[PDB]
Amino acid sequence: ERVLKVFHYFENSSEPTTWASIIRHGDATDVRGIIQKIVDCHKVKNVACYGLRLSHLQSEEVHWLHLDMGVSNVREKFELAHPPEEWKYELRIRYLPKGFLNQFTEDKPTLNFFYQQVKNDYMLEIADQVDQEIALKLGCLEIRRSYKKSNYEVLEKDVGLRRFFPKSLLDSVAAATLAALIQQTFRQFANLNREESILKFFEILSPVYRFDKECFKCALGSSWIISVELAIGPEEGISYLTDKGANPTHLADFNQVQTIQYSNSEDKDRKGMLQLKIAGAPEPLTVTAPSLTIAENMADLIDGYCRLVNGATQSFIIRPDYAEII
Repeated sequence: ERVLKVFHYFENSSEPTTWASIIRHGDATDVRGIIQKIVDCHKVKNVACYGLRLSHLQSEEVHWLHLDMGVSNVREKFELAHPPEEWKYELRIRYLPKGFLNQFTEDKPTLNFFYQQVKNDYMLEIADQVDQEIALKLGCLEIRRSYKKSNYEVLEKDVGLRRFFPKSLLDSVAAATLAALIQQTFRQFANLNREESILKFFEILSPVYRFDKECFKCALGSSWIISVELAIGPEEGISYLTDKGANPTHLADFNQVQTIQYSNSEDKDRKGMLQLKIAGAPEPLTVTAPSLTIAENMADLIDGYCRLVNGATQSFIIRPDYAEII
């Protein structure tokens, strides 16, 4: 047999970075299998929001693995390129329900998985470059949820304030001001249960960090190709941004998607074509991605919402078994 290490975001009260699961598969087991086996352990309801992303520790390229793919195969293919240690597999939420948050409230593990997941990308992307008042509050919402000076001393010596706050904040604020700041911030969130916390966490982040969509610089049209930035998400579905400051312009709700079809661009250039039949409209929507990988990642993303919006486990892509947890 063969084994696979999968990182995820289910809180197992250890070090945040090292939450993973180790699961055995076979020549037959697919991606849908692996994912499910994991989400079942944690009694997840919103099963269809999870996807499996393969990131290369050495570079930026990410490959989102489609559900009906063989683990042995996909695993094999990428090992011809690079050795097993250089790759990393992570379970993530990628396909958000129309009213996701409100919906996650009824599925705790997924609420928390999403909380941990986002918070992580936050500490990794915008924490250091956003308003102090925003950093504070967020940081404090973690401590609050996760849990006099006789308590603050333990935070810096024994716990480490770096876990909750960006070092851009920590070196720009004196220790006493922060102790004072916390108490007063932590004050107004002082009667919010873990749930109201988490929500409040997002309430505060969303107007500054966009985590309810994914954007893709790519081009539209078939005969006259125009460069844009697609915006796939649950509110807008499929849209293009004029200014990042202006709201996205709509193109299609996922329920209109009839088929998703992808190839390379017919020439030496390895740009990626992605063509979608959309109900009611005559001419298909033709996306040209910088590369086939970027195309795969969009097709995946789009397909995911269709499987979600409609209740179907089967895929919209036109295309030319035992998992054990240990």
